[PDB]
Amino acid sequence: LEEAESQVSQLSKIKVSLTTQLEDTKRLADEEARERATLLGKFRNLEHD
Amino acid sequence: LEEAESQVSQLSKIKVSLTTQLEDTKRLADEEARERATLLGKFRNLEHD
Repeated sequence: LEEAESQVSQLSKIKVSLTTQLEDTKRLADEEARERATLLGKFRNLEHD
Repeated sequence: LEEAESQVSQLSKIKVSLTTQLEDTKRLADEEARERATLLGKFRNLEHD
């Protein structure tokens, strides 16, 4: 029971460390998806005229 | 200890889940950024003529 909570107490950082690391890369993918619509939007008209 | 062996398996499948997810979304973050450079590539190409 002591070795289990010592297995918990180091894992408890790992859960917190990854849920921040995910959203940092996720907001990178979120802002980039907000970017590529405008730039390709600036492409599809500019190839036309 | 029954709380432990329930929970020490519970978050353990969360980690082996999310260590794949940090591989996938970052690979998108390796992709959609370098696709943006190519879309920036033809755009700065198509201004030149």
